[PDB]
Amino acid sequence: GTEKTVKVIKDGPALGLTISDNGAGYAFIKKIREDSIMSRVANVAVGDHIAKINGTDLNGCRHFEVARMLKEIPIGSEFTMICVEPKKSSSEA
Repeated sequence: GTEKTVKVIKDGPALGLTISDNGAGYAFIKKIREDSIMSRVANVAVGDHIAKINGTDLNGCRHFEVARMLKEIPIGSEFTMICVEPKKSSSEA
């Protein structure tokens, strides 16, 4: 449930994301391509749910709708995204 605000420059036509969904909830990041725009984004990771793009609420949206919104961003443009991490195990030391 950790929300993260992302600000990205879309310098080419491909961000490096593969986005999926399980039929409900938020779409999520299934893959981030090595050496891509999104691989270089400090606070985004495989498994993150995409909650908003440019302030637009994407709850309930399918992977093709979320990907369409990213693909429609003009090249050269900056954009924001709110990603939410799933609750996964960790260890303290």
